[PDB]
Amino acid sequence: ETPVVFEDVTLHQATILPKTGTVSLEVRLLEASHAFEVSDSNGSLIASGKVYQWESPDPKLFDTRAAVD
Amino acid sequence: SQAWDVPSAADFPSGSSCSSVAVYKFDVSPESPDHYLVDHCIDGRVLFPGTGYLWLTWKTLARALSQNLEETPVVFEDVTLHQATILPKTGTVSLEVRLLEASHAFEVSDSNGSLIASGKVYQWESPDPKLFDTRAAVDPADSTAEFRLSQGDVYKDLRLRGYDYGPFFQLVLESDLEGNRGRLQWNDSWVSFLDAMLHMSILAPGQLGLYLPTRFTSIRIDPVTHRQKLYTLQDTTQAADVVVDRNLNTVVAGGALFLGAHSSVAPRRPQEHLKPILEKFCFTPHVESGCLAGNTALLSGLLDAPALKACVDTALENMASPKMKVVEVLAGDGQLYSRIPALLNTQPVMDLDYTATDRNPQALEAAQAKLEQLHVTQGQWDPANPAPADLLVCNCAGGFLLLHTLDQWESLFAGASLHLVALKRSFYGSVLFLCRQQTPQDSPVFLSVEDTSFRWVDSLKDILADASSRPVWLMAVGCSTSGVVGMVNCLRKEPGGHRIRCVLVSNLSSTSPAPEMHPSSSELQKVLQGDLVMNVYRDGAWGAFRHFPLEQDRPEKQTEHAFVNVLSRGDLSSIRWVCSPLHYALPASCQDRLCSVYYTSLNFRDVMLATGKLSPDSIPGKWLTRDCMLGMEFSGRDASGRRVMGMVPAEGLATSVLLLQHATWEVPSTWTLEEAASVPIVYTTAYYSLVVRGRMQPGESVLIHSGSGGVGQAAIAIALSRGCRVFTTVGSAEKRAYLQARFPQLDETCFANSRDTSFEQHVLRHTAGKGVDLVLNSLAEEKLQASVRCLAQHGRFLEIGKFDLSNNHALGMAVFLKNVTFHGILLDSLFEEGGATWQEVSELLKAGIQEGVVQPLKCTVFPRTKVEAAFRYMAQGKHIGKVVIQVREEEQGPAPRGLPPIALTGLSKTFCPPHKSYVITGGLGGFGLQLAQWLRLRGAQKLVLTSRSGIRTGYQARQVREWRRQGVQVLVSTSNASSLDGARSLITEATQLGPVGGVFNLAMVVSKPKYSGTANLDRVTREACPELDYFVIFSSVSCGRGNAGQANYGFANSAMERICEKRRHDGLPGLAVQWGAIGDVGVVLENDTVIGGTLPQRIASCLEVLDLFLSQPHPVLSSFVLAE
Amino acid sequence: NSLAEEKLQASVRCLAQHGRFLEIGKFDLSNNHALGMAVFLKNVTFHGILLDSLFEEGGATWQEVSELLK
Amino acid sequence: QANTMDPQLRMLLEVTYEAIVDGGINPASLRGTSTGVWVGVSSSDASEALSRDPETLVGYSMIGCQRAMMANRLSFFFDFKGPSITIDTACSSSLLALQSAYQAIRGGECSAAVVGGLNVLLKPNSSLQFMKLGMLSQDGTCRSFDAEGTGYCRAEAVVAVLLTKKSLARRVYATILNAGTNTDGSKEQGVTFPSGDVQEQLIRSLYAPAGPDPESLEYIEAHGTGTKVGDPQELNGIVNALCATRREPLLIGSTKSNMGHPEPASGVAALIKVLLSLE
Repeated sequence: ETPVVFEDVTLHQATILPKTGTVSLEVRLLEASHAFEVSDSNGSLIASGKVYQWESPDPKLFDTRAAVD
Repeated sequence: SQAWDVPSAADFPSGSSCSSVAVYKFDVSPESPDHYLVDHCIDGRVLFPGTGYLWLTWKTLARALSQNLEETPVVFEDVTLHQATILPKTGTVSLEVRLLEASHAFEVSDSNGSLIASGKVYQWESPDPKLFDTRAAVDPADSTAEFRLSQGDVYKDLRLRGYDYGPFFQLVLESDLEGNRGRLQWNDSWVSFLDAMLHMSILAPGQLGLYLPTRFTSIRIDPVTHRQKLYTLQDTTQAADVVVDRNLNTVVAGGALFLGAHSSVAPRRPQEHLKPILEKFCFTPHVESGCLAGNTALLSGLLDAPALKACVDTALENMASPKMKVVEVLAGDGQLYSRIPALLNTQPVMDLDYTATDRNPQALEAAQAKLEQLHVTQGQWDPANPAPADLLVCNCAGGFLLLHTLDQWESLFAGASLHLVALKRSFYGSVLFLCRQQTPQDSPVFLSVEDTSFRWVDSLKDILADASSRPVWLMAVGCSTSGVVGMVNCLRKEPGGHRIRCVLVSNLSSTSPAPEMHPSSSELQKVLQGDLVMNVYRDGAWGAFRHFPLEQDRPEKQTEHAFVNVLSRGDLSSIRWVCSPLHYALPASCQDRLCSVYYTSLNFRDVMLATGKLSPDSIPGKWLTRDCMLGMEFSGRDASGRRVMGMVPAEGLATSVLLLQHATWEVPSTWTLEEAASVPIVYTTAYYSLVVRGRMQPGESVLIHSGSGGVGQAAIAIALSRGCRVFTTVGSAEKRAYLQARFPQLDETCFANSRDTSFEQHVLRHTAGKGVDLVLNSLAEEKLQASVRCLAQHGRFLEIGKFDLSNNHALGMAVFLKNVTFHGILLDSLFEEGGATWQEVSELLKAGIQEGVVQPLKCTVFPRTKVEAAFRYMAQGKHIGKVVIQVREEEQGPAPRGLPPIALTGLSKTFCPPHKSYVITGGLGGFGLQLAQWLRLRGAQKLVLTSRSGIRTGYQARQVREWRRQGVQVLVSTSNASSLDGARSLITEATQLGPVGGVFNLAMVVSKPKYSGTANLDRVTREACPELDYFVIFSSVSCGRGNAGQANYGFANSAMERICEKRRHDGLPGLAVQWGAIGDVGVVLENDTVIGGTLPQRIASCLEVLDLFLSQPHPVLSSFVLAE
Repeated sequence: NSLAEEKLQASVRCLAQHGRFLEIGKFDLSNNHALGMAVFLKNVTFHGILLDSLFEEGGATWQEVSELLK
Repeated sequence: QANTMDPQLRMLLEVTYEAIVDGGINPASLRGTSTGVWVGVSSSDASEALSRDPETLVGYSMIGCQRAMMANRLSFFFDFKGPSITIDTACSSSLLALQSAYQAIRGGECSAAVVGGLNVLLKPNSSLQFMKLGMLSQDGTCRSFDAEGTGYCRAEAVVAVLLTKKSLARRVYATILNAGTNTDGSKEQGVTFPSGDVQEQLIRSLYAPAGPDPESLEYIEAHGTGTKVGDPQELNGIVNALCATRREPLLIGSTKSNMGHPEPASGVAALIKVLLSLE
């Protein structure tokens, strides 16, 4: 129900899942700034950008046309 | 009765743990611990300290850290404050702080999920105390002289500008005159201490108007060193040193230092419950005949124009006490119950018992909806006598009786033993009768008052033992300036003389042929029988002195000179024709540059400003008044008769204008003055952008947004001439049209949209994903961000538009790997300050013009009337080319050398010719200093300020010291005006600076500063001041309604009020002003009180009230604010 | 400028009005750091400068650079 | 110190005054008595609410929220120097408080008592737990007895009654003939399952050989939750114990259908409906 929009997202480090055990990932959300940011257990910077509900979702964006056969 | 705290729905856990979000609720009711906040009052609202958000956030940090505030030396960065929070007198407001612990980001929301504040915060790991070092130039052997600003001196100058800081926040103890050094008081509160630091920044010398914070760049607090930096005074209180370094833009205080704390302008929101009462003070005869006969215009049967109050008044001060029991018979029809509850409520010393009695219960029905609000005791009564007692009123359409029908009348009063107190005969047969029925008289005492010595004072202090000498009459036959009228009002309600029936008689013949004042004879009794409290006499009419309301119309003038400027930032219903300062004078110096306008054009800024979307803070140039700031393009003829077209740093929207050598061009034989009036800004803007700054070369590619627009069309034309690939974007179908027609070299590949981001796609197609060489952006947020992406490698971003810049938006710094270069382009920054760079821009116009490259844009032409509309039109992007205002039908066919005849309805604003000198006695006085400032702003270059000891205060040193740095010529004088030899010394002192055009008497101590000074100056001014424009004197309502304990202040004032009325009669300038309580810096505070049943006028109101008064006919006028 | 993060940010502030930012260093660019877009009211102009981009693309612009050396 | 008081306790302090004077006694006459206070309270929500913000929330909220105060502070103000006690047994409680006091009076200890029941619905999480155990009715109603019984519908109330020895009562609504409680042993069907076979026992312990004649019962007020499982279990064991008799023995009914299951207050809330009608 939440057609989303991202913007300027950056990924910083990636996460190396170990064969066993668990890894934790936290996501925090600044609802006025529309900002966001993903931390790992160690309080490291994993990912950051802007997200929000897309209000006027225009389906003409996902047209797979162009006229070159 | 009292309802209590019911834990709420949303009060218990509702997700899971988060050592990283906090909501803070703030109660400001006097009980709350956070009541201290009510002392952060600003412009009349209680706004949450910008500094507070920092505190909140800081707290929040340490929370997440499991630590307390004193252990978390914090660092902020790039903090922005967005809106501020308006705490209501009661109830609570909530503020949430959220914390991105890896990003180090943060952000403060309000209950409504609004953006309040944002930046970065974190624990400062290596807190270096050498940052808060407080060291000096050297050893200043400079104390006991020096000059510093007292805590009082400071928050006084602030509350002037708008900062109504309250006691808990007044932490600036002391301060260097320049605002660079000082002492801040510790409060055991960072919210305050920090905000005080801000104070100090705001406290530059010469910095005016209202300024809140908006950006900090790098706050840095370390409570560890802050403890050490702090100290204890002898007061036992605590404080530390604070330093401001506006070259480095850092403020430091104890353990906190700001770096880069930009702030910005806010609008003062007049609170229309403090709108002062403006009354005129004409003499009024008891024998007014032929009255009216001017009103072009039931309305006819009902005569409520001034001469109703004219007698109600007389009657009102004719009783000892300001309490009057009024009644009215035949009330339902002739409706007086609607008027006089307004005529009395007008005065500030009223105690009203009104009674509305009609024969039936029926007519008293439309009144239940009225008498309710009017507070009127209703009843039943029929004109046959029986009465179920100060004045009675009646409309037939020893107290007092007012009546109104529509000779036989004058013998129906002889029977009831009445004396016609008043008679107002209307041209149409409407006559007013006041009537006072007299109780036998007593021992009528008589004391004249013309002798300078004041001997009658031990004479009147003796007439206070006399038990009940009912008739006690003061008079003066000699001085046409006796100040009785004022003296009276003071004693007429001072305990001893309450019921004294303190009457008066005065001789003010205004023309030499107008004698007629002999007592003990015929007329001494004509006036004793009427018994009226106040009896004056001018050239043959027996009336008292009455206060009538003011005629209200913001005085206009017939001017050849005017310009137009929004009377209130944000609303175009207050756009008006303002008297231009060339209308007050034009020195040969500025004079050869004069030039008369036929067309003036709006440009985008003229709009965005008259709106309020763009701050005046983003306008280049240093500005005296940030007011008059609208209009930059025009066309007409210079004093050569020649035919020109040009630009102007501001005030362009006008009849007349002062050219700028380096930005005026000759308008071609082949160009209507209309078409011409569209070219300058637009192509200048275009060339500065494309050629000079972007270095656009032939056969390169360019994306020019909104070619529909004015700047667009020009941009396009120019880029075509060096024949480049054009890419323009446009809002409307019809705009594709126009452009296509006008520039034929345009394909359909050239056009993309502007309502949208679509154009990035469109530009990436026909670019082969290569991008464009230069972009000429003047577009929103996501849209600018998208224009940056159409950048080809090595390409250039030409940034005109100012919205995104103004809000310090972010730019993706990796666009810079495309070896791109990004251009901030404000033509304003050049232009006035007419450098080499600009001369280059001008000669691209000169050349471009002679090569056809540059051409007139379509014009939508508004008459000089519908100016408002012209704005709203350009407001809506519904145009193609320039919106232009025509001020002069241009001169026609066969070569017309002209001489213009312009009459214009121009509103009056007082302006000072810069060759005239202005003199203010008591000039270093709280209020004087302000009239000084205010005079300067309206353009005064030459000031003579008078004081007894000379300059003694720091805050006096400061003002004068500055005005000299601003280049105002200021002479502090020790000369007194109550001695003709001193007065001549003074007026002469001023004459050296230049012809005397202004004399304002503000000195006060009693009747030497005020009466004797006023008198002398009148003379000296007559003798040798042929260029005197203003002659003003400051009275006070002490002389008006009267003060108990200032009967001496009273005489002196009323006296000046005569000499003014003299000068008026004699065709000279003259003007006494009866002020109520004067506020921000008067003798009162040195602002919520109630002196004389009134309220301290905020000097700001006064000064603009003076504007109004200074351009009025009447000699004496009152201005005070109502209590309740 | 050829300097770190806070240090670049601080170099942007030493910009006089109308002044020009010559950006050589590539660290901050490479990480798409943010630039305070209101430095642009000072009528400042900001320059991304990679000599690499010319160099083998032996264009006109570069021939100009060479003859300043010569 | 009042804004940090649990509203139960607020309106308890009022009702139990409103209650004492309801029975023609001036409260003061009891000052210094060996009179006691028993409170049936299961949910002290207000207590947690004012115990989170460890800079915001003050230390004397606990003199105004800690469960013990539901009685201790009622004892305090009225000067009742006899037993001051709160009981928690879920829904039962208030009735079992009324049992506990009756017994204390009966055998010397006291001359009078304050029996109170309290339940206020502040935190939604509470209901949410209930719903996940299915005992809450989505319908949002107590179909007392009816077949359309999903679950019950939580409701709140502060109620209080004054017990006393007859030789001291200026007014008597009714007399207590007997009362006792047991506890559904260990049922195989889980802990939430109402054991009607045990409830049946409890109802016998207090009648036939050891108390009043099962034939004298005119009306029995049921728990009457409205559980698809509860209702039947209860009403069964009722007749299975009270009915070897003629006529339409016990006209039956539940206040919980009129208003909602007031949980630990249920017992005394019900008693009140009874006494009210009797009058």
